[PDB]
Amino acid sequence: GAQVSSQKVGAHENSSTINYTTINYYRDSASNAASKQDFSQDPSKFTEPIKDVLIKTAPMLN
Amino acid sequence: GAQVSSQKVGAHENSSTINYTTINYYRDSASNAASKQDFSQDPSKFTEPIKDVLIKTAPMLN
Amino acid sequence: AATSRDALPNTEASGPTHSKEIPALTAVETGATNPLVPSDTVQTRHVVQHRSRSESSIESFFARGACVTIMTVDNPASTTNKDKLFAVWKITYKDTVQLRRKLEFFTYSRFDMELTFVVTANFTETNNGHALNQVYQIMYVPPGAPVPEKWDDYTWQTSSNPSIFYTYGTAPARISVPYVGISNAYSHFYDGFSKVPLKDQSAALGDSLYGAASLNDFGILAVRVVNDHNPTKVTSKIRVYLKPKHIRVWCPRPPRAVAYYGPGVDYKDGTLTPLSTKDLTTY
Amino acid sequence: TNPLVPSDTVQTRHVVQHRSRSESSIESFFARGACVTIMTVDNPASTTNK
Amino acid sequence: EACGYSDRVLQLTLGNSTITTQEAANSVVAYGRWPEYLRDSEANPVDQPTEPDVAACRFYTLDTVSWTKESRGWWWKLPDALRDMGLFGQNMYYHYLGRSGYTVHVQCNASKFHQGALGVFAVPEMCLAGDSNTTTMHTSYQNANPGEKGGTFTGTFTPDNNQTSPARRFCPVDYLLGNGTLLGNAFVFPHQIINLRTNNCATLVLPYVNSLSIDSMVKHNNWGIAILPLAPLNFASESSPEIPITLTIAPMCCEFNGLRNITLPRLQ
Amino acid sequence: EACGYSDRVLQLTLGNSTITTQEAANSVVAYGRWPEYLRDSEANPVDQPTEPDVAACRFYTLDTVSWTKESRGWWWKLPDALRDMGLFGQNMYYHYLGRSGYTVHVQCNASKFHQGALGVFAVPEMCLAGDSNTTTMHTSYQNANPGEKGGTFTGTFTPDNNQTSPARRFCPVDYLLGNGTLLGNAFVFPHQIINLRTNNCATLVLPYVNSLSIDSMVKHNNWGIAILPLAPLNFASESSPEIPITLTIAPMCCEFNGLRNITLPRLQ
Amino acid sequence: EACGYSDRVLQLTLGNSTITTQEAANSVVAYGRWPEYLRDSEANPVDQPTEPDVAACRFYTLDTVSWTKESRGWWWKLPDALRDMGLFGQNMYYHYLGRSGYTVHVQCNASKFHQGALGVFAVPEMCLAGDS
Amino acid sequence: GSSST
Amino acid sequence: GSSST
Amino acid sequence: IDDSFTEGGYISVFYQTRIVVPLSTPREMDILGFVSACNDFSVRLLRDTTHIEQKA
Ligand SMILES: CCOC(=O)c1ccc(OCCC2CCN(c3ccc(C)nn3)CC2)cc1
Ligand SMILES: *C(=O)CCCCCCCCCCCCC
Ligand SMILES: *C(=O)CCCCCCCCCCCCC
Repeated sequence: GAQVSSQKVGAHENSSTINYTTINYYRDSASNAASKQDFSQDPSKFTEPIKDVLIKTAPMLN
Repeated sequence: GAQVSSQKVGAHENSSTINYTTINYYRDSASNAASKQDFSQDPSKFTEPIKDVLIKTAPMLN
Repeated sequence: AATSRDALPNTEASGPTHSKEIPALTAVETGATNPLVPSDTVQTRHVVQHRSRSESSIESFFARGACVTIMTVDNPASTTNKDKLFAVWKITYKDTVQLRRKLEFFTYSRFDMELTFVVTANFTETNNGHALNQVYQIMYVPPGAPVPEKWDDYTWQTSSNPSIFYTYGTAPARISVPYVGISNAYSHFYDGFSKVPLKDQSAALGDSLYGAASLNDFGILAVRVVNDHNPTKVTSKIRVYLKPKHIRVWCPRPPRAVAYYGPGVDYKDGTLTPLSTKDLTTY
Repeated sequence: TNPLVPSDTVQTRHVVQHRSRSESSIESFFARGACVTIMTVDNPASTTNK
Repeated sequence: EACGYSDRVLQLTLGNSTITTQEAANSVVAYGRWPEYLRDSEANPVDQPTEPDVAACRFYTLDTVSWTKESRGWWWKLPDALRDMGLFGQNMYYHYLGRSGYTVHVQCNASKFHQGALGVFAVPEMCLAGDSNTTTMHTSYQNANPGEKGGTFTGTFTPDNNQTSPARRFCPVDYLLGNGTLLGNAFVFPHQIINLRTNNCATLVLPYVNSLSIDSMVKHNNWGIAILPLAPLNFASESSPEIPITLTIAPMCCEFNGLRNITLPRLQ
Repeated sequence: EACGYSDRVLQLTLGNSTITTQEAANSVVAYGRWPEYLRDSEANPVDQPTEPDVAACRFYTLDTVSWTKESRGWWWKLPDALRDMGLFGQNMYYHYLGRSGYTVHVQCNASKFHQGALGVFAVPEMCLAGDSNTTTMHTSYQNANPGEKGGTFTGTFTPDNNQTSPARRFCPVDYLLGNGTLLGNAFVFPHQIINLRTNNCATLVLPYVNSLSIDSMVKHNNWGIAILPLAPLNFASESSPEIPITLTIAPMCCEFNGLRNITLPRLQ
Repeated sequence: EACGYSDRVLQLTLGNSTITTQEAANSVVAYGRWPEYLRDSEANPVDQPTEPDVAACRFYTLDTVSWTKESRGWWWKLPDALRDMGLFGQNMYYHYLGRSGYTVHVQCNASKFHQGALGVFAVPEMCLAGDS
Repeated sequence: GSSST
Repeated sequence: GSSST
Repeated sequence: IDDSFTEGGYISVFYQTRIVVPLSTPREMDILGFVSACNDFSVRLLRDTTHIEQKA
């Protein structure tokens, strides 16, 4: 059941992906560490909540 | 995800490559130990920084 | 493809010479070092070389935890008129001389950093009371964050700052830090200023220190004893060890030959004569 | 909010971006143990009146 | 070459300027890196750069200094020595950011009966030591940046005792390379030697070196040129000889970012 | 366009400068020619040109003038009006030769209750008439070249009578376009009209025009900008109204030849 | 649109009520989510819901307030502002539970010679501070 | 066994 | 699984 | 934080021409300003804020 994932390697040694391994020891999900494998979304629902889609090169009001 | 690498064996027992195993436990590369699997380079940029490549048997100045 | 632990080149057998090839004669004015091996100037036998440069690799040269500072904290009686001492340290490799000299063989560097903390405590007075086991808080305060003014003020809450809670007597504390610079590499030397003196502006406003870039480069470590005031006073010291791991270095420099005088390249009068007397024709 | 980038209002060069928003993710922003309370307890002499 | 070409005879051309030399000792390219413009993969300011090409990347000749038996050494900082040089200087002062490489050509000729050897060193980040024993890191911007005029090395550390009105200047002792390290090891820096029996000049091609892709040229010097007499000047039997040293420098592949109004520095 | 685009609403971007206009009357490209760099087939100086691109080819805003009921008209000469403008001016004065095109954007807004119409004319070789009736062709370089400040038209020819110390300046009578020809025909020159009920601005794109591929920018102006009130300013019932006119000009495709030391002109 | 349609001119119709506007600045849909009925996968009370449709989902006009130079601002809470509005209010008070979305149309006209700008904010859970 | 990613 | 070297 | 080594520069606003009104119109008016980040904007090294605190 070992989970193997990639590290985003910043400072490299004068020394090819580097991985790390994870095993969950407990039955309850709450006990698990944070994966940090998170997703990003586009800000539109906050930045552009208007009904008619805006074209940035066109006049906002027409 | 286990990494297996060779040891350079110096003093041998009265006892074939010997290996060692490594597993990274953490998501951040910074947390990782030093591999010590390092590369060497040739000293030329410091020892011979001249524009015209030198031939050691020829006169340095011609 | 040449590994650091690879063996160095074999000596090749070389015989007598009567030739127009002149390896021994050169001209150092060019800026180059003459690439000679013994078989260029003397007759040599064949040697199968086994030696390696493994231990002089940049990692190997720096792969050791070096002491960069000693922080003092205490936990006094409630009744004393002096405040309980918590420690504030501006983080740097320049407060001690040994690792500083090794890093200063190079102009620039990138590395991840391992910090290890050794904590020791002792009694101060010929008193006979006791202290129960102390827990220590080591909080990193990055530039901008509220610096503590009292051992017990709100800042020690650390909702966002990284803190280590160390228990006395357990194995020494240890953390790793990524490459945190706002540059592509750490500058060991900065031939410049952080401000431009402008004609139009007053002298005082345009002034800054030579060689100093960001006034608060990396923040501070704040350390305290979390335990409440005890009738018997205990003083404790935190020794910080720094190890540069996963290191890369650029542009070599001559080593510091005279004693260090402050954070910059300055030298003090009286410390400038390092070399001993030895006569030109004396072995 | 007007979705403008610098190339809309000034002449720009080509930059290959490397920066990431990894540390401002909701997990990352909260992934730290914060002090929420300090509880006091004791263990007195048997003889005390409290 | 068989039909006459030689390592001693060079011609360099940049913009409308040409240098000839009949007595060179090859050329050095620092750290094996030729100057280059900033690549998109290493770029950082997003605005379109200013690249002056032939108007800035040409040979500027600085004021000629004089070598004598009393001469302890001379130093310059780049870009500072070129700050008032034509359109390179204008472009430097109109922009917040700038980067540049350089071809440095040091000139010193004498005669087959003179002797002497000059060490010509190019030091990345050449931080020098100040004149004080009571305060540190305190050399004023004005004293730290001499422009074309350069500065000199001294054979003796002599501390500024005026505590009420401090001189705030460097005190670069020559055998310590003005920075606390021994001169004999300065050869790990890119260099050439003008040994008067062998060559009339030194030529060093310098890349942009920094911990950043581009920086404030006004706040920060990237390279220092240090010229020291490794072997003192000598001629026939004259107790007081003199020969000139002329320094000529050309910017290479220089680009600038962050255009606004001109910087007018307090240089006095 | 169906999703809102219009001839009245323009955005212009050059270098780090952007102009927006919500009340334009299209744009004029003089003689149908967009500015271009000098072609090899029409080239003449053989040396590598200096081309400053974003550092010089950007929008420079000159001093704002004021339109009133007394205003007879204003004039400027190019490149002269831009001679002290940033790196365009530096590049101009460091080289013997230079050529440039321009985007001229004249700005004048008022309100739906004002009236007035400005004729904005771009004249190739705009030679103006001097103030003398005893001597001809005698306007001094200083008076002929006002820089950014510009000059003005007069409604009356008033001859310089001081024969011993002549004023040596122009006397540009407005209905004669300051040159002996009637203003009503000035419309054969590239132009736009800022009629206050219709538009807040005029925009003219000017090619390099000359009888030569490249010339001395210091000795010779290629274009003259003439702004005259075709219909006088009027507002509500105010006997003395005023509205500003701001002139913004950008060099385009400018290249320079013959680099040497900077020209320091006698401008006073 | 080519044959006249515009972002400034809107017509909204709900039930027996219609709103026209000739000077709008588009419309906002909060968090990009249009109102919807409760899905079976997110449902919780098991009893058959009451859904009043056109009798409650129509435009109610509240008392007109007045803007002056002394005006510091105004606030309302939903569903509270609509509690006495026709059959929406009756349905609200006869049931223990209820959920609703809203179309809010704030109206303020003046003339080409007036000035002023009103910030119209919709705050989820707008808890306000008390006087003590 | 090993779930890779 | 095992990444060998 | 305010630091000369990483200083960002200067924003300023000016009148290019002037505000022009007719008669019966207010001669003074307000402008409002807004700031936001572009899609190439990022932040790093999480820390505690000085904009909230708890004395006692
Ligand atoms: C310019 C001279 O100094 C340096 O270049 C130099 C000096 C110190 C260096 O360390 C980087 C700064 C910090 C980074 C973060 N840090 C931390 C972080 C978290 C904790 C709990 N404790 N310490 C401790 C050190 C790295 C480089
Ligand atoms: C999937 O996990 C199969 C491989 C397991 C390898 C051994 C894991 C290490 C020991 C974990 C023991 C169980 C912890 C509750
Ligand atoms: C690759 O790693 C697959 C095999 C893993 C074997 C078990 C590793 C030992 C337990 C590590 C647990 C995870 C540590 C965070």
